[PDB]
Amino acid sequence: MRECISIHVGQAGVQIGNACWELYCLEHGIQPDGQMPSDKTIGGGDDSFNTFFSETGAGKHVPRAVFVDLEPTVIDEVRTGTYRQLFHPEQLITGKEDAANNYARGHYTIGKEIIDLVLDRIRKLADQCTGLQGFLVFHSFGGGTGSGFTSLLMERLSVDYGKKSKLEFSIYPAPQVSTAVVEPYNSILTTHTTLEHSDCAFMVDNEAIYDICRRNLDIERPTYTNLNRLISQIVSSITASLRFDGALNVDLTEFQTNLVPYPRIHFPLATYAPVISAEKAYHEQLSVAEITNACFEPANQMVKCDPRHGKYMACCLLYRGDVVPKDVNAAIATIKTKRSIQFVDWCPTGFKVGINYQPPTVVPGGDLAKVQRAVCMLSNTTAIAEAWARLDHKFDLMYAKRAFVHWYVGEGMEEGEFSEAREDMAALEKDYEEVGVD
Amino acid sequence: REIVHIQAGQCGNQIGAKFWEVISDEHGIDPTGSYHGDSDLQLERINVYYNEATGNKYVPRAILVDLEPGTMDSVRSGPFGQIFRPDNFVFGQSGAGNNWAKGHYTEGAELVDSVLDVVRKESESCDCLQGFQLTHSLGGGTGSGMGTLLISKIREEYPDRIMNTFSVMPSPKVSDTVVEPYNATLSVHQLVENTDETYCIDNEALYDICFRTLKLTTPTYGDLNHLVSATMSGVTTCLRFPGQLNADLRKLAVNMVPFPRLHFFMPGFAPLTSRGQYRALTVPELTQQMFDSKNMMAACDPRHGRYLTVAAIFRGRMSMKEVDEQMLNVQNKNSSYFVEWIPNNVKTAVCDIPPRGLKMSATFIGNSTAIQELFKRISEQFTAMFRRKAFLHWYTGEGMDEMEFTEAESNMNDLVSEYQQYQDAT
Amino acid sequence: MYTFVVRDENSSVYAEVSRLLLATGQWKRLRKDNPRFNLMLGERNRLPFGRLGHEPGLVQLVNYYRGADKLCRKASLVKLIKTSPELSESCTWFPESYVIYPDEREVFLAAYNRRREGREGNVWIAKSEGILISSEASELLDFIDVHVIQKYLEKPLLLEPGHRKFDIRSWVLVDHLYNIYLYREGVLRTSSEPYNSANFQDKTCHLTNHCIQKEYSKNYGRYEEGNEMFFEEFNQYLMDALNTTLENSILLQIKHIIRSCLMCIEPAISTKHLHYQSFQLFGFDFMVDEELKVWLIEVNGAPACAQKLYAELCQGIVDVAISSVFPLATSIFIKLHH
Amino acid sequence: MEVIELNKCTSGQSFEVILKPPSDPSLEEIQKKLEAAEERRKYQEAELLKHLAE
Ligand SMILES: Nc1nc2c(ncn2[C@@H]2O[C@H](COP(=O)(O)OP(=O)(O)OP(=O)(O)O)[C@@H](O)[C@H]2O)c(=O)[nH]1
Ligand SMILES: Nc1ncnc2c1ncn2[C@@H]1O[C@H](COP(=O)(O)OP(=O)(O)CP(=O)(O)O)[C@@H](O)[C@H]1O
Ligand SMILES: Nc1nc2c(ncn2[C@@H]2O[C@H](COP(=O)(O)OP(=O)(O)O)[C@@H](O)[C@H]2O)c(=O)[nH]1
Ligand SMILES: CCCCc1ccc2[nH]c(NC(=O)OC)nc2c1
Ligand SMILES: [Ca+2]
Ligand SMILES: [Mg+2]
Ligand SMILES: [Mg+2]
Ligand SMILES: [Mg+2]
Repeated sequence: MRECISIHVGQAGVQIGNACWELYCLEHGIQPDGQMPSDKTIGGGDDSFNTFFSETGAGKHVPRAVFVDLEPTVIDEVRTGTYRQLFHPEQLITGKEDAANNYARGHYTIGKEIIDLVLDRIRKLADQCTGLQGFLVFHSFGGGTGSGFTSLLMERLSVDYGKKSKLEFSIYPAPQVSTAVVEPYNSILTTHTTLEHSDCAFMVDNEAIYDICRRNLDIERPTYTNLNRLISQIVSSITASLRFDGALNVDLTEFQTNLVPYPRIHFPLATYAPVISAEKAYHEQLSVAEITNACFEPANQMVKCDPRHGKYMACCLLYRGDVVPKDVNAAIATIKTKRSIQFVDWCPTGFKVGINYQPPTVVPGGDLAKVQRAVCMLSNTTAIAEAWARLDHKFDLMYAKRAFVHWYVGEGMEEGEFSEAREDMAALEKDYEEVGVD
Repeated sequence: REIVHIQAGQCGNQIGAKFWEVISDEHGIDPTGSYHGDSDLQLERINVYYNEATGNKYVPRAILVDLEPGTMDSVRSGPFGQIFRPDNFVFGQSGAGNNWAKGHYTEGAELVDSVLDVVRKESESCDCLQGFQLTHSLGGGTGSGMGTLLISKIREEYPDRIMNTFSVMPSPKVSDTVVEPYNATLSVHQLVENTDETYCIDNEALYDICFRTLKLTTPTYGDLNHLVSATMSGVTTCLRFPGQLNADLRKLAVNMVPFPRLHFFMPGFAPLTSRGQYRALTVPELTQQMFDSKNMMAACDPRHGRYLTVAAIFRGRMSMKEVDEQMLNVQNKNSSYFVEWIPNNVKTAVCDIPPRGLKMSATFIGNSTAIQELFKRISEQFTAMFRRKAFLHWYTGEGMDEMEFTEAESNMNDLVSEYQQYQDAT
Repeated sequence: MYTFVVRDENSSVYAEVSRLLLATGQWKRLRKDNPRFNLMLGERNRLPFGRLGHEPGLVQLVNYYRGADKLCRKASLVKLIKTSPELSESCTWFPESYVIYPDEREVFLAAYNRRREGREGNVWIAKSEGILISSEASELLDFIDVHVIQKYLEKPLLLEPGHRKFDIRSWVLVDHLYNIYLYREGVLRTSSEPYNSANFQDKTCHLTNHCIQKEYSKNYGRYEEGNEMFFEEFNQYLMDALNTTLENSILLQIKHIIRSCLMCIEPAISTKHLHYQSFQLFGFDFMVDEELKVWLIEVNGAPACAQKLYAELCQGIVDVAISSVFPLATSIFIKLHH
Repeated sequence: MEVIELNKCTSGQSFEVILKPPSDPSLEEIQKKLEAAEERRKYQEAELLKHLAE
């Protein structure tokens, strides 16, 4: 067994962090106080859930998690919420005054004064690890902390833990649920400086989650709570292989070898089905073929884009619930006949499948109905580059006028980092285009 | 968390007083300083503007400055006059005579250190000071000349804190003396340099609104200040109540100010109400009115420029889905007056608690290049006198030189060219 | 009031569509790069499909189907036909064609000689204005040094008087619901020079492009204005001369071809459940042989209309493709059903 | 369509299905740049403070 440390950064990272750890507890039978009656190996364990929880001699199961925000409001709701007891006070790190949606403030000015403290609270968790795999890093692109401090943290983790894997869950900015305007700046800056430090990154566009919430959950105006409970369902289906018995995606290194052959192109698309409203009075349960087919509908992706006009480098199906291999293969066969699934020439056309018999756990009183079977598809398709094209274009429009640049220069960034970051993204967009179009 | 408020001069103290009345009623604080409200949402951000004091009363983080005692004795006598910390009343005796030079260089300099001692005492009790707000006029002597001297000294002592002003702009329709364009032009350069946000409250627009629209035949300063206190309440709703965003002054400035000198905002309010109606506005009505020129407190035509950024804050119980559609309706309907190179530059927030006496309201904050019309107007009035050196002796008598006027006029015209550069851009 | 953008200034068709939209008083035109549009009439090359459908509160429509170029460029059309089971390698209405780079070159020459030792005609054309026909394989393989080589149709239907060759251009609008609409008025692009089976490198007799005929051919405008015969005259000719109609002898085949080409790529390009929506106007080019059999030549993705029909067709693009999506305050199309 | 590497346990199974075969900076460099930005920030503030001194 090998342990995994989860790092939640900024408002978005912290609140998604809370949604997941809540879900993790409900899935593993861990109560809000940290007790797990089913764990008969008290005070320790080699088990699969122990990759995410430590055990105290008092039988308390404690997330391998650190929360960091440059401002206290959001982490203070961790400190006082249903899961107060779960967390060691030393795992919740807050500053005084936030990064004001300013990457430079998060990376240079405010980040420099708190990086060593964070690395020290991370090192205290790493020291309780017999064999640490690495890190799962949750954060927004658009926030000043989520972007600025995260990239600084990622740089230092690469020097301090050189051979460990680092995975990201990254919230990509959507105007519908954001009051900022400089988020294109922060996203490009944090992507450029984090790229070579991240082995695998799952992007979630708030636009896609918002619309899934509206269309499939009949929520008229989704809140962050709606968004995050849905997000944490996806994250949980992605990490379940790290926390349960099985043979697929069993360590962090496997995510990269299974999903990222070319290391710069390390942004797999997530697609999730089915999302069903808990207030739907009568629901006809969906079959294996219907939910697997739904993995190829753009309306169910974490990033709205069109995979028919790209090429696949890898594809993984993660089913939870009543599913057997024969029904998966029967669904796949009918789907290749009717869908445009084109792999790159240097990769086999095929699917790595993992099945967990336990159906999705849902948060009591959430918006998601229970379902007998669900699937999360992870596909590394070049079509996700559409999201880089959108963001870069927004960056180009503002930067051509140097709109808002003075805010970054005034925190110690040089103008030339903007264009160095933007040109890295231009390299990235062309890498995708080489790999994926003829 | 904490904002420190400063009010300078007659105008600064009269609107400042009404601002504290209005928001003290919104947070349930009475003239005693006693919280006597019903919802704990009134208290959750009470510390932004109030200190908790002896007896668990709430005391405004407010400093009251004048060069003459008149208006401040009438504040202490006013409705909420006892709510203020008596130590925070800082006044001279000799007045400023509507003379920027007296406020900035002679009489005001005598008094300014005294004011900074009070500012320091209020900041040191601040867990994490966000910044400062100043109420003042630009047309007189104290609020204009000493106000901007204060702002310079505050920037020297706290160069990493936000400075925002609510700045009343002079107009011949509401005019105390002929030298207002002189005082305003000298002040506008101070503001260009040392302010993060300036709300340009034009006494022309306030007058026109009271007259043309509230059908007030002869508006008083009280008519005008009712609009100002209602707008200041709306502009600060963000910071005083728990809502969707958690944005401090810096974050608000970050998303409104693309260029450091272009930080002069046109405020607006809907529905427009006189001191003494029962039909609530529909969300389409709130939205249309807040973008209507006649609801703008800076007498500029928004169709004569382009919006760099817009913020809007809706107050009351309402459908944010309907807000979303109406906000997106008025943009996608008129995208010709928003710059195309700042994507998604119109931002909206809702707060459930409405102001006193309305079930629905909307505050508009526009960063439009049309604000150049205000500065051109002041500049034309400035040069009409300055090309004859008229009334200059009042200033040279306090040590100023004509050259300082030549520089101020020329800085003002530069500011105007800057706005015109972006009104034609892409 | 709806908004639109115009990113292809040189399109005859949508130039007229833009002017019709404004005249309704309910459409306003924005500048090229304003992203708050309802409708985009986009560039022909590198159109940014990835940026569409991400503006909150705006339904967005574009006049191009992403992916439809596979139908509309010579080499990809052949690859699409031979490799798609819906249009088999055994496809009765496409000329035997070959993709040769400066690959199937060795595959092709096996076809040459079984016909050459089989006592059959062996005239071929090479395509990609740089277009050459001959019965020498050496000829064009020499000249190619991507291109396409396909059998020249050595017995075309020839109109009289004139003994002249022709091709048929059909205009097809596919709306956002993937309804396939064939415009009732086609056009027949004729040669004014008579046809001759020996002098292949007298190509003004063998290639019926409107450009060649106007100033590279001797007798242009002789028989009909424009070298353009519309459907009513062509129909009367087939009645008077061949004792049949345009509908029975040719249009049935044309409709079958259009529907089968478009139904084939539908899963690849449909926008049914996408966050933005497409329509597109295609120009289909047919050759008719002397047995009244129709052959598809090539599909044009950005076609120009014939001058008499602009008004009626562009008004039908607004009605069926644009106001179907953005409503305002008998049809000229045949709906091909699937 | 061949089913490969099937592994079963009591919580679930995994396998692959194939349809077709194929055709860093140092600690010192980081702290250098974090301190370069801080002196750019201390220089710009000294410029303001001198400007305020004139
Ligand atoms: N999905 C989701 N997105 C969020 C959440 N909170 C904030 N965001 C998004 O993240 C972006 C804003 O960044 P934040 O995470 O709030 O900022 P931060 O990391 O705290 O950095 P600063 O507050 O600037 O110091 C916007 O696009 C928000 O819409 C959340 O709880 N869930
Ligand atoms: N296989 C074939 N057999 C006989 N004639 C052919 C032929 N292929 C092409 N032609 C003739 O060649 C002409 C031009 O062919 P092609 O379709 O390649 O040109 P083009 O792309 O310019 C037409 P468009 O303007 O509609 O795109 C046709 O009008 C037809 O007369
Ligand atoms: N809106 C408004 N304007 C005022 C008020 N009092 C004065 N003014 C304007 O302020 C300018 C005179 O400044 P004033 O505050 O009286 O001078 P000071 O006390 O020396 O700062 C003129 O433009 C007046 O019209 C007021 O209560 N409300
Ligand atoms: C999402 C909508 C944002 C609304 C908004 C935007 C900018 C602001 N700046 C100030 N400043 C202030 O109140 O000074 C005392 N308030 C603001 C409110
Ligand atoms: Ca155990
Ligand atoms: Mg934050
Ligand atoms: Mg006065
Ligand atoms: Mg062509």
